[PDB]
Formats: sequence, C-alpha cells, structure tokens
Amino acid sequence: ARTSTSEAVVFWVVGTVALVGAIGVVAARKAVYSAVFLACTMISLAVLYIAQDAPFLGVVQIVVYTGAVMMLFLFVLMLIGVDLTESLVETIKGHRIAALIAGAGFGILVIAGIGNVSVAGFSGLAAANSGGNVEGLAALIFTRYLWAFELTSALLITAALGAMVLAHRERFERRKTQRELAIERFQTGGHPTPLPNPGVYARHNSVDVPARLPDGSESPLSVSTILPHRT
Amino acid sequence: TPSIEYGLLSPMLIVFGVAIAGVLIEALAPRQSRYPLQVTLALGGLIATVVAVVFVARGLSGTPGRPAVLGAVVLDAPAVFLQGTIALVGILGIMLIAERQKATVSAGEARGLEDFTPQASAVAGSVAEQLATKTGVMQTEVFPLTMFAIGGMLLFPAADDLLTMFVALEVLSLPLYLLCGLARRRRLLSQEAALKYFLLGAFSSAFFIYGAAMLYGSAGTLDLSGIAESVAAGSGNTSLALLGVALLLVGVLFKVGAVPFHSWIPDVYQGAPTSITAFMAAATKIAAFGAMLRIFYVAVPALRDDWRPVLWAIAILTMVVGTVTAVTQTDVKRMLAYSAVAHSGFILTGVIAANPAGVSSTLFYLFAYGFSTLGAFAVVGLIRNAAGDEETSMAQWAGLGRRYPIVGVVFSLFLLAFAGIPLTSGFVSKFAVFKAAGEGGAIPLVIIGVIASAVAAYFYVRVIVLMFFTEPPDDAPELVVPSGLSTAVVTVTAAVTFALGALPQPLLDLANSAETFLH
Amino acid sequence: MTHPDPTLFGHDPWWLMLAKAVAIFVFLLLTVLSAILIERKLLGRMQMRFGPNRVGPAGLLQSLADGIKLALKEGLVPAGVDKPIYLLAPVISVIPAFVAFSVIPLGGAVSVFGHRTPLQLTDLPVAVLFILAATSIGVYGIVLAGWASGSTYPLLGGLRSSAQVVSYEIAMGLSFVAVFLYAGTMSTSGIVAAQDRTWFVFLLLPSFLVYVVSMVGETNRAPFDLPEAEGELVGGFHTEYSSLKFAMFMLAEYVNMTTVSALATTMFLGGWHAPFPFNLIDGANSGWWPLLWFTAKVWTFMFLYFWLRATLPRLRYDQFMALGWKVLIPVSLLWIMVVAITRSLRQHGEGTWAAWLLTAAVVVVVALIWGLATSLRRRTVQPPPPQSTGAYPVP
Amino acid sequence: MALYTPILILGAIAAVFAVVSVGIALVIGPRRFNRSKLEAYECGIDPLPPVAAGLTGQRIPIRYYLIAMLFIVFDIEIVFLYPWAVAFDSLGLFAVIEMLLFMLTVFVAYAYVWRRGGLNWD
Amino acid sequence: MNPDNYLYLSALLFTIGAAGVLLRRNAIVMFMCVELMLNAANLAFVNFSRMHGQLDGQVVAFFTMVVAACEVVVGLAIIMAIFRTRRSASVDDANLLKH
Repeated sequence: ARTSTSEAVVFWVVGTVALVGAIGVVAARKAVYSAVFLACTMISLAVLYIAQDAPFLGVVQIVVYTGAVMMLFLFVLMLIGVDLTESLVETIKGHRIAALIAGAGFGILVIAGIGNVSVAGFSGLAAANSGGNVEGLAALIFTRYLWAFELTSALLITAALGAMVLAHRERFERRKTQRELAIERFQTGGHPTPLPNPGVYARHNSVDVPARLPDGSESPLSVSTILPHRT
Repeated sequence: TPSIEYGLLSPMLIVFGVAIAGVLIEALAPRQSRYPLQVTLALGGLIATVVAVVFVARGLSGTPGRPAVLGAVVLDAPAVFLQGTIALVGILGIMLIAERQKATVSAGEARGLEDFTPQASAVAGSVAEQLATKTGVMQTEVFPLTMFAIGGMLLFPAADDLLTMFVALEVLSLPLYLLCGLARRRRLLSQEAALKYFLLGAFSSAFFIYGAAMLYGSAGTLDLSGIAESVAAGSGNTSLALLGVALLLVGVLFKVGAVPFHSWIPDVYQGAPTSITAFMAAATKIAAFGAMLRIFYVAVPALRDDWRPVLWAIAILTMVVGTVTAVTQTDVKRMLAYSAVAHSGFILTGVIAANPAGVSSTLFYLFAYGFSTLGAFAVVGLIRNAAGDEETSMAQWAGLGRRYPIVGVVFSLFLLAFAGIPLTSGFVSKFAVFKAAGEGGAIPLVIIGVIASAVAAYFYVRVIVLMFFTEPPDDAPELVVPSGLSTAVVTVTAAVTFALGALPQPLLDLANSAETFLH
Repeated sequence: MTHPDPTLFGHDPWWLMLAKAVAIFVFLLLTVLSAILIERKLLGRMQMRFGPNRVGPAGLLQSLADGIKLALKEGLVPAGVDKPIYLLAPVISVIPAFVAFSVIPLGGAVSVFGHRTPLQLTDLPVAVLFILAATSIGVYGIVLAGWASGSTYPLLGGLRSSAQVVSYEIAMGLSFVAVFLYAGTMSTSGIVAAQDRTWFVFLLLPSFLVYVVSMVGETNRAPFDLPEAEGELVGGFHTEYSSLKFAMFMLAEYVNMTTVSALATTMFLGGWHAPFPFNLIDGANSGWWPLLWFTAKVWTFMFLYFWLRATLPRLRYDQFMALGWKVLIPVSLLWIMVVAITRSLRQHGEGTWAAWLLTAAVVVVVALIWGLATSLRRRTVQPPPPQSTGAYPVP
Repeated sequence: MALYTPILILGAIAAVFAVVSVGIALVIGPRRFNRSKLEAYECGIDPLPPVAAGLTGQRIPIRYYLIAMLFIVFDIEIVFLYPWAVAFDSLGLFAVIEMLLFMLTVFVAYAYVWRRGGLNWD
Repeated sequence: MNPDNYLYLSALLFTIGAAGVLLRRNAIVMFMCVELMLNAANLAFVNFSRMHGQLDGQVVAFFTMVVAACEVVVGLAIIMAIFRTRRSASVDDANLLKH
C-alpha cells in the first residue's frame, strides 16, 4: 500500500515537526519551552489526522489541545516558574542511562512487533467518510458507543470534583478583600500609611534601592522584604 | 433505534445515578445535612445495586448472558458475579468511609475516624486546617467520588469492548487518584501516595490504550468477541495482536499489581486513607482481574500458546518478589500491601489456567480475598497511636492481641486467611486457583506458589507473634471504636472469611455456574 | 445536499486557486487598512472629531502611512527577551489569522476564465470548527509575545490573554452548536445555504448574542481589550515590541476581527445573501453582488466593534471571565438543550409545546440573567464601625 | 488533498508575508545599540537588577486556576455536541435523549462547581 | 509512502513520551509526556481506522482525548495540593514512601 506523494510529503514534514516537538518536550530545559513544543506536537498530529481522512478529529485536536496546552503553560508559570531553567541532571544514580535504554528497547520492540501491516491491505476510508465524516462519527458515537459517551460525563464530574476538593481553598483561607484589608484597626493607614518609597539616588532608582534615613542608614521599610537587600 | 437493555444495566445505572445524585447533594444541599444524605444516598444506592444484581443474576438463569448497548457491555455469569462482589465490597468500603470521630465535647466530629482531612485543599498543619478541624467540616465529595469509582469498577469486568473497558479503567482510576490524597493524618504521605498513584496509573493507562490500538489494528474491531473471531480465523496480523495483548496486559497488571508493575501498591496503600486503602485493595483488584479474565478467556483465548509463557514469568515473579519483599517489612500497612502483590500473583496463577475451572477459581479467589483484605485494612485502621495517627509500625503492635483479644483474634484470622491456612476462606481460595492451574498443565506454578506461600507464612505469622506472644510496650497503641459502622464492617468481613473457609460450597456453586463467559 | 458541494469545491486549477488565495490575502490587507482608517474616523465622529483628515486625500493614506512608518522604524530586540519565541510570536499570531479566513464564503458560484468556482478560497466539512481552531492557535501569539518579552507588563498581558481564552472559547464553541443543529453541517457554504429560508440571527438569537460577545472577547477588543489594557498595562503584551512586529500584532487583531465578523455573517446573517431591500432584485444573490452583500454585513459588524470601543469602558479580566462562565456558558448550554427539544418536538408534531417551551425558556433566561446582573451583583452594602482614630459625627 | 491545498497556499502566503515582515522589521529602519533601549520597560524606572532576578516573580500565581482546570474538561466535553448537532436530524429521538442526559450530567457538575464557589476567585 | 510510517511515528512518540515520564522531574512536564503518549495512541487508532475503512478508531481517539483531558485535570489538582503543602512540583520531592 502506498499513499499519495503529496500526502507523503505532508507526513514527512509534519511528523518531523511532531517528533522534534516531542523531543523538545522531553528535553526542553525551560518548562515553557516544553509546553510550546507540546503545542507544536499536538498541532502536527492534528494535521496528520486531517491527512488521514479524519478532518473533525484533527480540528478538535487543534482546538482542545490549544486550550489545554495554554492551561498547562499557565500552570507552568504558577508552579514551576516563568523562565526557570531546569538542570535535568540525573538525581537518581544511574537512572538516566537506564531510562534511555528502557525507552530505546521498548520503542525498538514495539516497532518490530508492528512490522509490516498495511501490506495486508489498506482500505480507503472514503467509503466511511461518504455521507460526511462528522455524520459517521455521530452515528457511531451515539449508537455503537453511547455507553462510553455517557461515561465521559462521569469522567468530567470526577475531574471537577477532584479540582474542587484538592485545589479549591475554602472560606478559612479566603484572601481578605480590599474592603476588609482597608479597615483592619485602620488598615494600612496608621500603620506606616503608604510604606516609605524606595530610595531614589542618582544612578539608582529601582524598587530594590533602600531609602536613606536622616542618620544616613538605609530605611528597612523603604524596600519590600521579599527583595534581596541590594542596589 | 438502538435497543437499550436497562434491566441488564440496572446495577451500573443505579450506581452512576446515585453518584450523580450525590454530586447534586454536594451542590444544592445545606452543609449540616450533606453527610446524612450522602451516606444514606450512597449505602442505600449500593444496596439497590446489590438487589439489581441478583435480579439480573436470576434473569441470567436462562440465556448465557447477553449484550446490552449494542455490544460494548455484556452481562454474563462472570460479569454479574464480579459486579455483585464489587457491590458488596463497595457497601463495606463506604461504611468504612462514613465513619466519623468516636466522640468529643464539641459536635464537630468530621468524618475523621475515616482518615479524611476536613479540607484537602488546606495546607497540611496550617491554621486553616486546624480551624476546619475545629469547626467539624467534612468534604463529603468523597461519597460521590467513591461511587464513581465503584461505577467504573462495576463496568470494568462487564466492558465487552476495548473502548468501553478503557473508559471504565479511567473512570475508576481518577476517583481513586483523588481519594488517595485526602488522608486526615500523615497528609504529606497521603499526597505523595496520590501523586505516585496518579503518575503510574496514567503511565499504565497510556500503555493500555496503546495496546487497545494495536488490537484494533490487528483485528479491525473493538468488541472482544470480534477480536477473538479475528485472531481465531487468522484474519488479523497476529503480530499486532500479540503486541496489543502485551501492552493491554501491562495496564491490567499494573491495576492488579504484578511485580514489574507492583511498586506503586506499597507506597499507595501506606499513604492512602486506611478506609480508601481497604476499599481499593479489595474492589480494584476484583475489577482489574475481572477485566483480565474477560480479555484472556473471551478476547484472546486463541493466542494462549503465545501469552501463556509471559504470564508464567509474571506470576512466578509476583509470587516470589511479592512475598520475599514482605518478609523484611516492618510496617503493617506496607506488609499487607506486599501481601496484596503476592495474592495478585496467586490470582494470576488461576487466570493462567485457561480453563473454566480457572474462571471459577479466580472468581471465588477474588471474592474471598477481597473480603479478607477489606477486613484486615479496616482492622489496621483502628490501631491508633497516642497522637491519634494509625500505629502502623509493626513493633508497636507487640502485645496488641493481649490488650484487645477480640480484635486481635479477628486480625489473626485475616492473616491466616492471607497465609492460606485451612478452615479459612484463604485456603479454599488458594486451593481453587492452584487446582485450576494444575488441571491447566501449570503445576510448576502450583509448586512455586506453594513455596511462595510457605515464605509468606513467615511474615503473616510474625504479626501474630508480636500481637499475642509479646508483652505490650509502655506506649502501646489503643483501639478506637469508632462507631457502629466500622464494627459492623469488621464483624461481617470476619464472618465471611470464616464461613467461606468452613463451608465454601455456598458461593462455590455460584463460582462454578459462572465459569463460562459469553464468547 | 452534501456540503461542501463536490461539484464546486476542489476543482480549481492550480493557477485559479492560487489567484483566489492572493485575492483573498489582498482583500484582507485592504480590509485591515480600511478598518484602521475607518475606525479612527468613526471614533472621531462619535466623539465629534474628524479623525485623520490630512495624510493624503481626505486622510485615506493614514493607515498605509502608519504601516510604512512602522516598517521604517527600528526593529527592537530587547535584551532579556526569549529571542526565539519573542521573534516567532508575531508570526504565530499572524499566520493563523489569515489561514482562518480561507473557509469564509464571500459569495456564491461565479464563472471566471471559463471555470465555475465558489467565491471563496475553499470549504471544509468542518470549516467553522477549523476557523475556531485557527483563531485558538492565534492566541498563542499573544500569550508568547507577552511571556517572551521578559518584562512584567508583557507578562501580565499574556496572562490576561490566557484568561481571555478561558473566558470566551467555550462560549464560541457552544454558540456554534445551534447553528450546526439548524444547518445540519459545519461547512460554511452549507450553513449559508441553510440560511436561505431565513437568517439564523432571528431563529438563533441567543446563540448569536453569545457568539457576538465571545468574538468581541476573542479579538481582544473593547470593552474587553484585556490583553492590551492601555490604561492598566501600558501596552500589555505588545509592550517591548516595535516596528513591524507590533504592526503584525495589530494586523492579526484586525484580521481576526474581520474573520469573526465574516463568520458571524456566515452563520447568522445569511452569509452573502442579499438583504431584504435588495433581496427582491433579480440577480442580487448572483454574480459578484454577493461579494458586496458579504462586505456590507462584515462592515456592519466592524461598525459594532468601533461603536463598542467608543462607548464602553473596559472590564476587569476577572469580571469578563465571570461573565463568560456564569452567563455565557450557562446561557448557551441551556439554549442548546432548548433548541434541541424544540426541534425534536416539532419534528414529532408537538408544535404548540415547542413554541410554549421556547417562549418560557427565553423568558426565564432573561429573568435569571437580570437577577444575576442586579440581585447577585447587589446594589447594597453594609455600614462600617469606628476604630482607633477619632471620627466625626456622621449626618 | 483537494479542499486543503487552497488552505496550504494561503498559509504559505501568510507565512512568507509574516517572516518577511519580521525580517523587514529587523533590517529596515535605523539600528542603534543602546543599553537603556534594550533593557526592559518599567515605566521609566531602572529595571530591577537582573542579577537578583531569581528572587521575585519566579512563579506567577493565577487566581482562576480552578476555572483553568475546569476549562480543559468542559472544552473537551462540549465537542461531543458538534457531531451530535450536525447529525441531529439523522439520529432521532433516542440520540436527543442521550445528549440531554449527558448535558444534564454536565449541568450537575457545573452547578456543583458554581454553587460551591468554584467560579468566584477570578 | 507506506501508511505504516504513521504507526512507526506513533511508536516513536509514545516511546518518547514514556522516556519523558522517566527523565523529567517536573509534574507538569510529566503531564505533557502523558499527553504525548495518549496522542500517539490516538495516531495509531486513526491509522488503523483508515486501514480498516471505518471510523471506530477515530471515535476511540476522541474518547482518548477526553480521557487525557480528565486525567490531566486530576493530575493538576493533585499537583496543586502537593505544591501548596510542599512549595515544589518535583515528583522526586514526594519520596517519603520508600522501602
């Protein structure tokens, strides 16, 4: 079985992009780079689906995985870091070599098991897509697989319940409102009103710089405690 | 229009509807009334499920099973047997889950005797967690999630298509991933357990779906019956079929805990809530082995000569590594988890039998062992350190039986059932599986499992030694009731574990009647 | 019958389809320039100004002048930026913007150089969802432009863009559902054909409104405008960008505006079909007139964009997300069920029940949305107690 | 490949135009190296010492992370409607009831999220 | 081009995804790798559906997409909890349960 030459070129370029994206996801020292590579891989796979007579599947891939990878990027910023460069140095002794060997062996064995399959006949999907690909998918989903379709609702409910139970902080940890924070005794107010501004010196006016007290010493309140005292 | 057999789906439909109703209770019910409703909604629901099962079972006294949803679900005798077992185990597990704090001056008992932190999102030991504990708040979302687990688990044996069975695997896995991280005490360990279980389960499920893809490619069909027809007729590729069988076997073996995939079970069982750990160790094993039985006795019997050896290498390992590792263990929960690995190996020996005796023996083994495991973990949940944390350290159990002879005797009964001593359901169970294996030409597995059981008897017996033959330490732990539900669970479980040992022919006739799948 | 029509699509010779692609690209370019200029001028009129009046005859060259100026201006590459992604983000924003327009029906079949071809670059079985996919890819341009800039304000702009997506994308997805129900196809040509009897704006008004709100959100336009938010984030994501990179961000914004306006025209305003005052004319829906009608409707949507920008302040992105998830998503999800039940009932002859259910559902929705806007967002508040500092006696 | 090669041609035109536009930005117009020009924009103030960058702003919390998670599941779930919608006429009443049940389940999840404050932070 | 290439690509992607789960400590990167694995399975399903001239494989790929989304959300919730308690998203940090 041989596909169209144009389809062959599409596969080669797009699958090269997808493979590079997967390799980047695995190897990108920056987490945001890994998310971008994941987006590239998902879009490449969507294009391949489109090439394989699965238009709806490819387009849905693009949409949903665009959204999902954007959320993953948000969580990378929230939990890992904006531009944190991971070391990727093997922390478990000998684990890197063993993992590489195991992955290579598994991939080799999987490919060997696959062998040549399309040689045994490759039916054109045009017969099934006749009458609309989305219509055929709908006929299958809501007749042959309606049970799995319904259970996907249970999957969604479990996901929502997990997110609420594990991630939704309750009343006891609700951040104080500006209204609430504006009344404490006298909120900021009486307490160093607005805290003193960071010092403004010639050659130095960043927020890191500390203001100068009359005695010439740096004012501790002038610079936020989170910053490392410098500049 | 597609004919839908609501009667056949009745237990599954009841469980899922009850889960959805519990979510509705979480949504629009007042806090003070959420727990009374949920448990009332949950237990009753499961009871209904059990009733449904027997009705379906009676309905199955005629046709040898029948598909329900145009394939994709088949309720035959093995399916209904496993569904009833899972329903009973779920009833017991939910009764364990619903246990609240024994008693306190404040009315803020917060479903804590069941190890569930009042606010999972709250940081461990933070002022928010302390305030939530004081106020007596409880995250009743546990009951919906648990039901969903049971839902998916009830489906997993009955799934007659690769897609449906994958969906069931995910549906039962996600709620368990979440539940592993809700422990009231030792929250760090519970969260680590949840993360490990999620990572390894997602990894295994990726393998499972890839294997399903390979089988679909080889056979061009997702129904197990269709795959069997294709492989038997030789129409398939016969290399993709084997590769898919291997990859799908990876997922199911992870779910049951074979040695190449066991490592998650010790950590997860140690870290997860004791009630959740018990319900998991029983019912998830039951469901996973039901699916494995369906795969091997329905989907791909024809390739027995191809996958029979692989399972051997696993079963042997599962019996050896599972047991030998438990020998040196010093933690009761961890020791029981390794025991669960070993008993997964013992089940796999019966599955390897590839004969109807194998199916019957596996079904009985799963029933009896699920009950024994649930009871053992429920008992473990009651041994409380002075600080209130479960005194899982085995050394601290010294003289526990002497202080609490009734609970000690019950736990010794469970331990001997696991060891497979006669007059306990465990021995009848092991004998069934090993007899099935022997009839199947796998008597070397009978010998190896015999040696493995001899080894495992040591670490099952050391617990009894500490419990009875040793004088209690100065800081020995103390029992916490904590309520009628937990005592009822323990007593029912012990009674079943003893009756199925003394008088096993009941439920063994049932297992025999369910030795045939709807091929 | 089957859309896209096989006898009309896929038969274009290489030269003809290349010519149509070039024509569509040039049309988008001219429409972006026209939008830039016509906005400025209409905003001026709405503010009783003139807008650009001097650069070229009647200020017609103002937009092209600005584009060339951005070309002639220094191309900055700030230190501390993620140079690869920083340079790619404009391209990631632009390319999908243009690609999405490929499946927009500008007109019906027309004969050019002896070939009968549709007056649109192409059509797909999933054309509408393809437009959605392309627009979704486009937002990564904004997000990565904000992130890669390596500065606080661009980073906040990118985060606001991600929140934008979370707010509006599900709303658009659900809004498409009623259109698909009534048209029975996701191809844009099929939807236009289905709108032949009556435009879906009348039949699917709730879906139309939800989609309108959600596309105004999608294009990062006022009153949402969150990723840029000049008054809050200086330049938002496109801070640290200059010259044609900033120009391409703005070009992507305007091309997305055109794409969503054209898609609204396709689904709800009967696509290129002639409006009622001209619908009676023979041949109005034939020849090249459909191009005129489609342009007119797209530009009415552009006028709506400019009107919203002139009139409304910009929301807080948390408020926009609350709108999207507490109003848009619920409303669209309920409307899908209502439409499905109504269509099923009328298909089964229960027309009276269908009409009653539709009217009752819309009444209930407009009551509950009003409650949310006024009751949940209560116009009442509590008093305050005194503290250490002595306080005067209140009236 | 038909029905797509026009999309490919338009995408090629757009990609060429965009990359050429970036190149024009870089190579057209004056270029003048200036340390102050290249450093980050901070409303005119000197940028915080990048040497000490790894102490603040390393991680940016999002107050709508819960909505962000729910977005993934809801977006992947609603896509079931499109094949249902397009084939609505061909399917019949049973499929309408199936989808109504599915949407009611989605509504239960959504209502649980909403009424328990899952949509409040941002 | 022989269609089997599509399968080989999947075998690579899945393999790569597996390797990622073994090599990357970040939990988010692990979720990305799991998504890679599931989408490799989807690619295999699509190729097989094309080979067999039926859409069942595409439906399975869609359901796998749903499963991947739900699993990612659950993992995200778990990692949020672990991060709030531990201030880190490294899987290697969750190492208490051992031996």
